[PDB]
Amino acid sequence: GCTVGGSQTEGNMNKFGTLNFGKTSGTWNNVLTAEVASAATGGNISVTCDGTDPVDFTVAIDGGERTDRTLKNTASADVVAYNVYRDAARTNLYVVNQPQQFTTVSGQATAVPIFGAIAPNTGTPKAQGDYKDTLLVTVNF
Amino acid sequence: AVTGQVDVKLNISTGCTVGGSQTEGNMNKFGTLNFGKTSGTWNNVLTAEVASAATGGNISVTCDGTDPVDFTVAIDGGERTDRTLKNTASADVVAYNVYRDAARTNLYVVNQPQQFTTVSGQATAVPIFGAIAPNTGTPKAQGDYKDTLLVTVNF
Amino acid sequence: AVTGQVDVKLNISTGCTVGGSQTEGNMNKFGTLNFGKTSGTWNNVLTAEVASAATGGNISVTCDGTDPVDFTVAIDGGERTDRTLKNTASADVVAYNVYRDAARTNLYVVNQPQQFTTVSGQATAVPIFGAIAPNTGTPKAQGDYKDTLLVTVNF
Amino acid sequence: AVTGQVDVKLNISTGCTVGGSQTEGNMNKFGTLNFGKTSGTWNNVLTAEVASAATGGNISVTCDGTDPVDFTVAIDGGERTDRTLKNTASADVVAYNVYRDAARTNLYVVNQPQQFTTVSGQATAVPIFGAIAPNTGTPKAQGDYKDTLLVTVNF
Amino acid sequence: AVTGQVDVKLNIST
Amino acid sequence: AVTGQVDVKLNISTGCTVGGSQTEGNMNKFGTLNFGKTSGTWNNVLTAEVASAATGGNISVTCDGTDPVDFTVAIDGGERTDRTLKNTASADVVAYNVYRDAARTNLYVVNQPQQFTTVSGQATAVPIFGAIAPNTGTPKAQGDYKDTLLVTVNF
Repeated sequence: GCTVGGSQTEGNMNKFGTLNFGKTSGTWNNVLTAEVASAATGGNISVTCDGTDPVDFTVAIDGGERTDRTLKNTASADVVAYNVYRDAARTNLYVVNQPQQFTTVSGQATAVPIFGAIAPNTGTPKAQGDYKDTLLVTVNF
Repeated sequence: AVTGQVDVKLNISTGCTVGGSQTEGNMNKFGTLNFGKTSGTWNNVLTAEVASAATGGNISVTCDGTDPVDFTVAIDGGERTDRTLKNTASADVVAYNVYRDAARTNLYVVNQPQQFTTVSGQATAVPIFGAIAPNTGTPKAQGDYKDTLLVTVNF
Repeated sequence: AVTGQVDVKLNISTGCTVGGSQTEGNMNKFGTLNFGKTSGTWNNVLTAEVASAATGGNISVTCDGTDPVDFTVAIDGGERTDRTLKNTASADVVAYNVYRDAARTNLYVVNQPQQFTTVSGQATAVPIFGAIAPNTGTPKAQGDYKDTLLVTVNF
Repeated sequence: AVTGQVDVKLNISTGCTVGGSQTEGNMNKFGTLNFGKTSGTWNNVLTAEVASAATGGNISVTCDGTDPVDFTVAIDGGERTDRTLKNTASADVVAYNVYRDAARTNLYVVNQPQQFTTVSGQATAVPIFGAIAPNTGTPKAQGDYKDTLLVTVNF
Repeated sequence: AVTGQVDVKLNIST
Repeated sequence: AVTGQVDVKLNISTGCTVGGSQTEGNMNKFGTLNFGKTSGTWNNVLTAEVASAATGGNISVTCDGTDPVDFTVAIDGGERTDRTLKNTASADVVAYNVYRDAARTNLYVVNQPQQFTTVSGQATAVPIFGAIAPNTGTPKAQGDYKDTLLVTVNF
């Protein structure tokens, strides 16, 4: 089989990382954008396979806690819509419950870029506080 | 089947915003580092400044607050991670670098938060000064050389 | 975390080069505008020409090609953006200006492309004529006054 | 002529708000402490709870934030500063007191910040429990007795 | 600082 | 050259003095009108009392003599003359007003001598009750809003 590096075992569930957009004001005009930071090292999730022939493994991310990729305020019911892309230019979207293909060769670790992106909110100012979500990334074969 | 969790976070409270950018699809287009036209072998250091895509001048970062805020600026190594422009057709490369000060001394080191200050009711400019070494050895092939540096304004 | 893109470009095909410069580290040292020595209050307009750092004469821009290319020359406003030389120790300032013609008439307006012509097999000189107004009011403090004008040969 | 300065301040950032009040002109009407009707000499402790002017129930203070906020509540001594209701026509007085807990034990001491907690997405109630001592001595004159306690929700 | 009023009342009659 | 005269006068005989102030340089610092912290949009009327800079309580004006003197109190319109607090960095304004009585009714009209009484061997307090209208329209920018009302105790 193939194994995923960069994760830490949170109890009995693999903690892959954090998508930290940082701090922001009620109404942001710029697209807020941050990359996943692996919980084990701090860098990108490094998936390596165990073998000699290049294995083709897939990566699938789900829709978050509420299934529509929205971060929720810890106290109030305000939501913040977001999305995770695979490429650096926010074009190749990790479609909900879809196996975005990936390659991996022997004696090498391939990185899984989970690039976050949030649309410019120039309408209503969301309430103050911390917004969260827990995307379940599914490395499957 | 290795299923794992990715905690997503955002602290909506009091943040800083970057002006001079245009939203290219879902990615902020900050600007262009246009060195201009050049011959195969140039003896003078080719040098140009970033031109914001929104206004044409320098990127103007302003912070949405009253008290001074210390924000950082980090630029990455380009498409290939070694600050080289690549010819659109051939595989020729053109090494370059981005500096912060007008005298090409304070280099924006790869993946490093070059510090910055921002004050009450003001927009601070982010000088991204480009610079290319004098190539007096081999003439690079004709055509257009490009690169996409990702500038990372982070707090 | 506001991450953005900066497109870098360079068109290697057929360009123009500036002679008379020396590479100071990674910044082209074009020359010096040396007005010379002076007293606290001078009645005569102090006037000197740029001396290229490489040869000592005028900056000689030559283009690389066969058809006469039309290149432009732009000079900025100096370190403080208002063409003032500053004393190395004190805060005294000395206002000046750079003109293009020998009679101090055609001023190199701040951030403006003063046009220029250049033919094949020839080097055209870039006259940067300095000029300082007669100070017959207050005697500026003793010492050395400096400024670093950035000359921008662009196409 | 003694002219002096009074600095006015307001920190607009992330505050707490009090619900259950109605704006009486330019002063927040929080509620009513209605003991009801009574005879000249009452043997039982007359006791009633505050009724918010907006809803009729208890004052509901909610904080506009996510993390828990510790806000304080202070009540003053009434119109005459000794918690006495005064007859509208005559000069008779009726001493009373406001407590915080249901058993009339935790007294809202005059000009004191009785602490309070408020949590995520919730409105905390401010129990202002009134209590009057048994008057078995002199019968106070007939009519209506009133007082206006100023409740001070401060941070 | 949200200062507010609480009208206190008592009808001594019967 | 328009030279003119300004007669200066002072009647040292039997005057009245204002307590609770601290001499800020050569200007009497009377106190602070601290509304406290607040969110962008507040529904409750924000309300706070002046706190003397010397003691922390109310300004205590006492007169020097044996017969009860009638002194007046006048407050001006603030820095911009329309009783608006201004954000230290941005240009946002917060309209407010100062009243004399506890129920926000008797307004200290701009540049008006609100009358006051004072007896011998006693200090009378000057209640400067602040009040801000409920802003339920636009959320003012984050930061600190300030104003300096000049209180004018005159005879």
